[PDB]
Amino acid sequence: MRHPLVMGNWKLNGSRHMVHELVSNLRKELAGVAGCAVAIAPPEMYIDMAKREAEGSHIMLGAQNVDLNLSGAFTGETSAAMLKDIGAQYIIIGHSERRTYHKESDELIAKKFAVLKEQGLTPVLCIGETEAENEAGKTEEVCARQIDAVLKTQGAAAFEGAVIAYEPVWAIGTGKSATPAQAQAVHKFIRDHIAKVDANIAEQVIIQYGGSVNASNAAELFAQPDIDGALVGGASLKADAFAVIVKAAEAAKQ
Amino acid sequence: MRHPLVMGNWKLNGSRHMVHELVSNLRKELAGVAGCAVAIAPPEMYIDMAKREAEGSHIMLGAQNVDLNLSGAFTGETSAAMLKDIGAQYIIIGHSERRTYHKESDELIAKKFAVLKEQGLTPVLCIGETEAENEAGKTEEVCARQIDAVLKTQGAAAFEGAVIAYEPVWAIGTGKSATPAQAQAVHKFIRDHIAKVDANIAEQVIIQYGGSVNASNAAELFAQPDIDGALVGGASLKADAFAVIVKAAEAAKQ
Repeated sequence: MRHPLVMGNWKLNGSRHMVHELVSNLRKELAGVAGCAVAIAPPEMYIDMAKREAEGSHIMLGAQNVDLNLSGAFTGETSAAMLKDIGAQYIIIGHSERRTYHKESDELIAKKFAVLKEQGLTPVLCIGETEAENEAGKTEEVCARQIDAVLKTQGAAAFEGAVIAYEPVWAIGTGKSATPAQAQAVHKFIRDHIAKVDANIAEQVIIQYGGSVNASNAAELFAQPDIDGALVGGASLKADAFAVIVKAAEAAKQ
Repeated sequence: MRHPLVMGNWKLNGSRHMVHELVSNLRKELAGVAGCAVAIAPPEMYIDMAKREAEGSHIMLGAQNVDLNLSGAFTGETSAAMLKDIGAQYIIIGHSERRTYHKESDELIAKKFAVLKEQGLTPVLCIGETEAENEAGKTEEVCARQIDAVLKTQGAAAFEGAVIAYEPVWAIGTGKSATPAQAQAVHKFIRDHIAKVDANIAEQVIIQYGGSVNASNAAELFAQPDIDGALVGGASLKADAFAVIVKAAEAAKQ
């Protein structure tokens, strides 16, 4: 029932030249793709440009973060109202890089979620456990805590039209691997957790895998019933590699 | 000897419609200005649009913040390389709103200053004391410390072509305001502080007043010898008001 979504998180990579080349190449590589939705999140200053270059394609826009205010005396902040105005749809919040580097709390990320829903934007809520948490067997505990920050304060209806990306931080560039079976176990837990509150809402949430995915990984991952796509890091900077993942998602969901 | 600079810090205010209207109005209101440089800092997502709207005018672009990395796996950050690529020149760092709301340290801001210099961008270094600091008589100690973060790590040569903006934070929302005499005493102190290290650099640094500046009070402030312009808040959102401030600077320094 769930239409897959593959989203490219460019992280801190981009330039006028790069945006033109990558978006152009993405359109070409994604020709004929109909069975998987596609979004990209360039650095904020390139969203407008990327949106322009994406005309004629099915590539949707997004962003890498948002702050809490819509307007006012908040020098250097990002407004959900302005993201909407410039045409970004899918807004990444709570990425592990921000939770760690910028000490973003569960409570803060939940507030970001609320402002996005209020504006009618799509949160891509990133959740996931550390090396120590995984080793301690606290995967489920951590994921539930990070989800509950929204679910307990905003209700199950907050997740209508929302996306969750599970990041196995313990497995990302660490020497440790996470299997499709292991990913499916977590995705299943996440959906079940929401279902305890509202089964209908749980059934429609898009749960993306945010761990390492490549051409060797994609088909086995996307065959899993509770994995609805992928939030892609480094591979999103190469049109061919990114399109391989998109096409694998399309093929797996048939 | 110093050519004034009036810069508009739009803060968290903007939309595509607003950018078009405001920049168009700015172009018209400022078309006959010769004796004052002008920069604007829209929200990050609108820099590209504003730069394109300003083409043909003397309105220079800027931004409200920058982070430390040029590229890499830093979701949601702002790159100095990208700010340059998109056409921003004048980069506000250490604004009181960011020192307070986002806990940015003196040391972090000095690091931002260094990254900007390496990219050939112009830092607009914001400094200023709080209500508690001002009441404790620590105006000079605080300004000196905030400047010293750069001065004692990068030398006076770092301030070549750079801009300082003094914000009396104690005057924000307190129902209080600095007189031109008070503002001038602080600007004179800042310049003398740099002159202790390099007198020639001190004489060429643009020191902007960053407290409340409007069409009404601009003339009296710009009559002061060590006030080289203004970092303007709310009045930067209305072209007519902003133009009065620019012209007052031109007239005062003519």
